[PDB]
Amino acid sequence: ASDLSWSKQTDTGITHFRAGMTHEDEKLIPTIFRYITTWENEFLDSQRVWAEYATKRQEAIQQNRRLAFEELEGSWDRGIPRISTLFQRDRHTLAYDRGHRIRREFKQYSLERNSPFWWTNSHHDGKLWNLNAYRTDVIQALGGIETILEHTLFKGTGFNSWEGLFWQIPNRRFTLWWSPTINRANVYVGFLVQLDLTGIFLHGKIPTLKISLIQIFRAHLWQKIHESIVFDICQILDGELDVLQIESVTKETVHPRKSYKMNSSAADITMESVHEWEVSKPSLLHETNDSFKGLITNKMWFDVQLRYGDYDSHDISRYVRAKFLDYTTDNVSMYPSPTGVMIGIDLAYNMYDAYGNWFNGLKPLIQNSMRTIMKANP
Amino acid sequence: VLQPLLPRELPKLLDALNKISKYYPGVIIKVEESGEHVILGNGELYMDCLLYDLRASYAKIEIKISDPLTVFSESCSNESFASIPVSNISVAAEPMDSKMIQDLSRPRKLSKILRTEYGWDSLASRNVWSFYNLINDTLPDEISPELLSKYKEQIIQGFYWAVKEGPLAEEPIYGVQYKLLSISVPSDVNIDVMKSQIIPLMKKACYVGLLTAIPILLEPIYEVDITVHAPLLPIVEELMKKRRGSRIYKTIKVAGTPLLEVRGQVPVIESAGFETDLRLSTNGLGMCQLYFWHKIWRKVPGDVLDKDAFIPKLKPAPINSLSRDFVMKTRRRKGISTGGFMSNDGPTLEKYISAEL
Amino acid sequence: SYNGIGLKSAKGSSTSGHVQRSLASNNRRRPQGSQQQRQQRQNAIKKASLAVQKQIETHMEKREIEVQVSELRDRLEEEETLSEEQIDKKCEALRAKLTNEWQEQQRM
Amino acid sequence: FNGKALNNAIPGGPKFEPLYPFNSIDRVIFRVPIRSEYKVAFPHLYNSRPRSVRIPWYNNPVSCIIQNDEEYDTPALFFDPSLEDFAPLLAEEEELILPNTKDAMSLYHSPFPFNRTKGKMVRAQDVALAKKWFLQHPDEEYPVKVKVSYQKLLKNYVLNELHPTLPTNHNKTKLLKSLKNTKYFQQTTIDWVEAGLQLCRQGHNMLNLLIHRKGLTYLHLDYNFNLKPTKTLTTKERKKSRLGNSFHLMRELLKMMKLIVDTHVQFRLGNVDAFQLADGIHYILNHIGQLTGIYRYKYKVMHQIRACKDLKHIIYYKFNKNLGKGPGCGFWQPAWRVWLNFLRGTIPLLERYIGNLITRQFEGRS
Amino acid sequence: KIANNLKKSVVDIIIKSSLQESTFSKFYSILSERMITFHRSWQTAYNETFEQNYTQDIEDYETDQLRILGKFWGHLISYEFLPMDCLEESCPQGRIFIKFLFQELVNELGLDELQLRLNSSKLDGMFPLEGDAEHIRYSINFFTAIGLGLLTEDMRSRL
RNA sequence: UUGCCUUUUACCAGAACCAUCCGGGUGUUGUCUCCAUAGAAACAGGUAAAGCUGUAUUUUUU
RNA sequence: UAAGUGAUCUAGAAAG
Ligand SMILES: O=P(O)(O)O[C@H]1[C@H](OP(=O)(O)O)[C@@H](OP(=O)(O)O)[C@H](OP(=O)(O)O)[C@@H](OP(=O)(O)O)[C@H]1OP(=O)(O)O
Ligand SMILES: [Mg+2]
Repeated sequence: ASDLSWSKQTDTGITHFRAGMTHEDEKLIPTIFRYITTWENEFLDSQRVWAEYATKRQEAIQQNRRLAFEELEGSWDRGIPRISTLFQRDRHTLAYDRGHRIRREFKQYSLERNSPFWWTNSHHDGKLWNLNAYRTDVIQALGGIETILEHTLFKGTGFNSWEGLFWQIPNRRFTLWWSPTINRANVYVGFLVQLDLTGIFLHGKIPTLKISLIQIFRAHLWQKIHESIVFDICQILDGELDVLQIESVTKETVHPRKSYKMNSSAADITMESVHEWEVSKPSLLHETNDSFKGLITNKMWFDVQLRYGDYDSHDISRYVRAKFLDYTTDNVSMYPSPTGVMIGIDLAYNMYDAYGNWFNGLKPLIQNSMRTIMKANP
Repeated sequence: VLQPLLPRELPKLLDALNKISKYYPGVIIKVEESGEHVILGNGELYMDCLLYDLRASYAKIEIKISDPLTVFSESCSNESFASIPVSNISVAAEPMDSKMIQDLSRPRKLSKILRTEYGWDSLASRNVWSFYNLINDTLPDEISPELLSKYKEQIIQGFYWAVKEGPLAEEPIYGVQYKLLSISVPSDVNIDVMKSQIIPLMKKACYVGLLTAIPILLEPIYEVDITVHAPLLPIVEELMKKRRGSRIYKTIKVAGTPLLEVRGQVPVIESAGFETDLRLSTNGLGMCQLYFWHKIWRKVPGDVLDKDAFIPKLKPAPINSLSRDFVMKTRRRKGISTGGFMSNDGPTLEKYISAEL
Repeated sequence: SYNGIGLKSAKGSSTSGHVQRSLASNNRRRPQGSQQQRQQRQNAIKKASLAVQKQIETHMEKREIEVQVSELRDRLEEEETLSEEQIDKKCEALRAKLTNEWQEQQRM
Repeated sequence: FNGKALNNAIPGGPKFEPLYPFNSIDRVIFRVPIRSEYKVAFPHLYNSRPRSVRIPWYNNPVSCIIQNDEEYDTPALFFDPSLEDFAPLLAEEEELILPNTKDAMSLYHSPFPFNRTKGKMVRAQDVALAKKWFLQHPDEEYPVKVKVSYQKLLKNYVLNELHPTLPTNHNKTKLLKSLKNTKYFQQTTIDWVEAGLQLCRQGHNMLNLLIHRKGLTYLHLDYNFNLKPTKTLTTKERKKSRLGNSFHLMRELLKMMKLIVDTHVQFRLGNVDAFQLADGIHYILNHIGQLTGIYRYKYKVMHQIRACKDLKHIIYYKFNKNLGKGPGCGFWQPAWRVWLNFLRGTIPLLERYIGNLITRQFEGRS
Repeated sequence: KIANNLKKSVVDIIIKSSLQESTFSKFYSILSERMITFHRSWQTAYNETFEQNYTQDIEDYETDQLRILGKFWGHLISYEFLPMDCLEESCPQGRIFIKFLFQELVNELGLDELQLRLNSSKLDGMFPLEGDAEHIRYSINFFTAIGLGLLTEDMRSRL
């Protein structure tokens, strides 16, 4: 964008560059123009390669041989027409297609879908461009395949690898794929609402996305998942009842709301002990050095806390910690003990984590449990 | 240079201009040959005020305006080597003495004595003068024997025309002497038809002299006054460096306050938005001023009469290319040059003596 | 817009309308100084390269004589020569002596 | 204004939509590269073809030497010059300077707020603690976004300055005054929190009354003014229940109010510390968009939201110079001012809108 | 804002990118010009890159890539380097690169003009005048491969 | 008049017109409140305190 | 006599 008032009079050297198609977090998307051989180059090049071809044809004549494409390789993709046009599957048919350019031009006047590439024909001239380069370069430039999928709901599917992927309905798929990016935590004005029966906080309505997610969690699926996990935990506790000195593993029956209610939380499992337990200070699962203070508990509680992350809220540990010492230290939905345990599952990323107090020799069981459930909960 | 945006509203502007002239005494308002009117402001702010008054309250018309040009003035560096006459008059020229320039910018015997006081000049040259604006010396050999040299009043007026519209680009002449050397008056002629010849012929002669005198173009220079806080002193210097031809002469420290009321000199061309720029750079601690009462003209660097001369169309032209650019551009402005490509040069025979032989 | 060079305004454009100065501008700012050797070479390649003079000489000569005349005038008008005869006589003398000397010059 | 009128935006300040839709290169001599800064300085001269252009000021050089501390009357920053029984006036006044005059001089040089030692009150609202930051120049090397914010703020300011909205004087019967005149209102001294809570209760009752009146009892108002349907809606029912941009806007304003009042309640109910309250309020004001879909219904509120964002950007980076990053800044004043002015703007609009609405509820539609 | 350390590396990268393409682009040439113009350091970098190319990297390339490189260098040579040219023995692909370069130069400047330009310069490896016993034969021979004059003249001079 | 768009609301941001609204100023009346609550003092002076003037040898008066 | 200061639009709801 040079000086508009001067530029009208004379050509300027370009002085000032305006920002064209900009973006926040500007990853330098390569253009297309760099990956197309500019015409002058193409034409000088053409002259060269055709000259070469001519020379080799003479050589062939002198030698009395068929000038095969084994010898002309390299120049195969160059020149105008493309050298490839010499050895395609039917030149001796296309020899009699004179007046081809004109016919292509006048398709304009005789058809609805007038072709965008009227100006050439691939049979006559071959591929005058090749944009696989553009594809490859672009993927390399958006942090690679590796990094694009952090935007997507690839982590939600839970494949072994993305490399093992290969072998208003169609755009729904597209929307669902970029669920995390599109339904993003950091956002301008978007008002928060949650979809029905779920913890899928949409930051401003999107219709297609909403449709997708709702179909995803049809049949109260979120609630079912929540309850399922709770059941599993209960089962585990029952199994390892005598190992950790537990008097009773009772399920505190909450409303169906609890599963997906986020402002509050009643405890899912309540844990009546045999003896006083001396639980550690609150900590994460993988935080190994659990500090055993003199405080004791006659009763713990286990809560699940399902969540559906975004490309911005995709750490769970922090979230679960927040949840734990939010609902404890909040005068709505009190747990029987302020000392307890809280699990949370990022359903969008399969990122389990849990925070809270720890009975001695319990942590390993919980870690293993979570590992198992994540590997295969129904 | 004003032009009304619509030629339909031209008379109004003329009327408006008249009003402006009446109201703003320090405005030479030359109506240039094209129709494009010239307005000579004292400086920037004054000029702006004038324009505001014109454009708002007298004209009430939209007005095309040239970027601020400066009234240049043609002159010489050395005495004219040749003395080529004029016909269907050979006027030599030379640079007036620098003391005498100043003396001029503010009874024959008495004047002669004065001249000898100024520059110790000869009594012959002292007697024969008739200056204006610079000096018209009637100093051939035959002129004292002759009374064809008499009735030089018409001749002097022709000389006045020369002074008004110089050879280079209708730019007024400054700081130049004019030694006459011959006149081509035949025996039988009417004073009307002879005088009439001599008037434009006088101009031609003057121009010729200038050409042969190694003509140089003179731009003016604003005397500068910049009060600034001492801490922002080198900034000013830097700015001056950024400007062209700008000199800084004494940084007199104004007692009892941080102001270093520094005098300077910016060439009137280079000066434009100087006050504003200074203010910006100085964070509004540099209430600067420009003015022109000394009449301290000076040579634009670089030499007139060059073919290639310069590089840029957009960018500011180099130091040594400058004068030529100013001349050609001003000729274009004044409509003297033919199209884009042209040249200021001598209109005389003998192939210019084969270009100085 | 900024210095005759920004976008008219960011509405429309469908972009930031952010306006960098290029840094090839420094190249376009000083290409004559950078490629001075291009013209320098060229210049070097072509770097080697009477009547009026006569007229000037004549003027100087006659002028000199006229200076003599002036001097005579000075001497007369200042120091005891109120009459016109003195002036005219002086002039005559100048002519005779001057043009004598200059005749000598001519001869040489 | 000049910058506006010529599209010659001074880069530190605002840039507007353009006011509108010989001189050849051969002729002129580009010696001075003629800058935009000049094009507004001497607008009639450097900028040819000006239209609707003001004339700016032009000025004298200021040498107001300020003192640091612990002294008086001293040349510091500058250099010095080269070279019948009666006492003078005000005798027996030995001390030249009083203990306050060191400060009085400073006060004297100050600008309009402190300049003077008497004034009329203004509404907290009417004081602009934030205007003076962005009107004066941005300090030093803030992130691009903050610079943008500054520019945005200036753009607003200039617009406000430019379209003077002269208040009409004949209508000197205010709303409250009018209400005061009648019998059906009484007046009491109530705690602001009480007023808030009572107004949430009142507002809730109002909106529920309206909704039920309409007939659509299946739209359950939550006490947090977050409306949602109870049952799955029959198409007819759904059609009926699309409440318009009046009712929803009312709800949103109450939501806004319900938030800040609730925060105050929390503060005062012993939950949170006053700093926490201040931060809370600030958060609410800067995230009205994110806390209540006001924009949904009346999208021009984006301006207000944008303004708030700008303020936050400005405030924080004057609030976090040496201080690091984090959420703990309060200072809710200028944003609060913004919201007040938005309410001022809308009070007419909602009087009309909801007026018509309830009229329709009562009288049939025309 | 790249420091003086990697400028050379940057230039190398640019060159490699150029090579990757099908043909020589005006684009890269213009970029090279701009950078060169900018700061003396970048001029140095470009030079040293050139040295690296004809020294060691040159012989690794294929005739297409190599040709492109030659073209690029020729374009640069025509303006923003001095024709300093560290150049019998080494004729694997380097000599053909040189051929390409010369071709580019001739196409750009012109034959007689080119000769004049080189005449002004030293040109030790390209145009030796001191015979060195049937060694000018080599250079002369190589330049006869392309349309060049004055080789004959040189041989006449040398006998 | 532009922009997003394309169907309208809702909008983008400029213009010209206009209105609404949040407020403001005074001035006059009246009310409400809290404090109040005297129908006569000078002159002759004195006492004490407040406002101006005062402390001949050529044109004012020695 | 040989570099790099700076200009950074949007932004979501209804009904179709
Ligand atoms: O610029 P915005 O989109 O309005 O977002 C801002 C911004 O965050 P980003 O820079 O990540 O966008 C601020 O970060 P800084 O620029 O100040 O580093 C941050 O302010 P704090 O750093 O003071 O937290 C603030 O967050 P918050 O609202 O918690 O103050 C946050 O606003 P959002 O949280 O609404 O995005
Ligand atoms: Mg319709």
